[PDB]
Amino acid sequence: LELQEHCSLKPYNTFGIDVRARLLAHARDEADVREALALARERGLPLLVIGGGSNLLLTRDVEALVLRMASQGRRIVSDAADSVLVEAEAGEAWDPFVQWSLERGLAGLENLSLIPGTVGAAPMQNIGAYGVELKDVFDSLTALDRQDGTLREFDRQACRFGYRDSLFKQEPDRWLILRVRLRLTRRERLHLDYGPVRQRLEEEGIASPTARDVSRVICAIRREKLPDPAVLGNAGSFFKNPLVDATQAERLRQAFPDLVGYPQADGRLKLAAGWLIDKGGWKGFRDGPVGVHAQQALVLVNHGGATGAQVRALAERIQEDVRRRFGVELEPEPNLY
Ligand SMILES: Cc1cc2nc3c(=O)[nH]c(=O)nc-3n(C[C@H](O)[C@H](O)[C@H](O)COP(=O)(O)OP(=O)(O)OC[C@H]3O[C@@H](n4cnc5c(N)ncnc54)[C@H](O)[C@@H]3O)c2cc1C
Ligand SMILES: O=C(O)c1cnn(-c2ccccc2)c1C(F)(F)F
Repeated sequence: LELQEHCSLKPYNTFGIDVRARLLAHARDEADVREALALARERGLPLLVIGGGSNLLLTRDVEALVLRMASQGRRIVSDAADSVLVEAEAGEAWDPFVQWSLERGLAGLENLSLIPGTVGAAPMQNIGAYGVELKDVFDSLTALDRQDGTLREFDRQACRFGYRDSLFKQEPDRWLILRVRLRLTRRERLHLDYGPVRQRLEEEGIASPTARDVSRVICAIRREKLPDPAVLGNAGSFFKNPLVDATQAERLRQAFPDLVGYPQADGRLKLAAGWLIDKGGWKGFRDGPVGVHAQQALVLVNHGGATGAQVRALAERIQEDVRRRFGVELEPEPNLY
């Protein structure tokens, strides 16, 4: 289990927060998972599940058994020609899993290229980028019920996916995701809305891009645009794009013509949270070891040595400021512990 007592979690979270865990364990299959659960209950410690720690804000030492999800395995479950059911263990790194699928001639994940973290965590916040969400390709997952240690299958409906949401984020600490099955395709027409990805592919002379072509562009753009936690600690975008009803939307639009929004299919307008933050004057803000990125206004950052409490406090000031200015509450994307 590679059990360690009073272990620094600093290399295990992309924010780079240095808090200690009472017990740190690395799980490399379901047996290790069941063992750690027995251990946590034996020692009367809660169990905190961690993947790549890239959606995690740790604010204090962790009096719990921290289980690092490191199980390995990727496989084609069944080939149906135009679609292919693939399966990966929870501890599989997400982006190497995307590449594994693309090397196999499968499409569906290319817009989710270069997202950090693990396969296991991906259903929890319904990972999404470039107009694609995990739920678009999701077939099923196997999860351990942490109430009674049974195994349950969740199909797409049972997962109650939502924008950066899922049953598992709503019922926290209840389900331990062990492996995830996705339906990828071959020979589908690549649907790409106007934007920088499509523009770069046109520049490369590519009017019918393969999934691999799309993935190469999106990797390049993300490596150009998004701070790397390796250099500057962060958990990606800190806030979700908030929705407003047509009432608040027309009022905010009357107060700001430059208001960057997205009209939804249900009639509401999803606001661009980075615009709220930028126009709050927050872009590039720094306060000691924490700050907001000078260009990606959604990315709160640890310049080095920050505590999670310092990050949370900065997030709270931005939230309160945006509340006080725009009448809009920014929800966080990372999970705070
Ligand atoms: C630079 C950077 C860029 C990012 N870009 C995006 C993006 O474009 N789109 C997007 O959606 N997200 C993005 N993220 C957020 C993060 O990468 C995703 O949310 C990812 O799915 C988190 O996976 P993880 O393994 O690191 O989860 P962790 O951070 O390790 O865990 C996050 C939550 O999931 C729980 N959890 C983890 N594994 C399991 C498991 N097997 N079973 C049950 N619960 C579990 C954890 O308890 C925790 O609550 C980015 C993060 C960073 C640092
Ligand atoms: O929608 C997208 O296409 C997209 C493209 N990059 N990032 C992004 C990811 C992490 C930090 C900041 C931005 C997004 C998203 F997270 F906002 F979702």
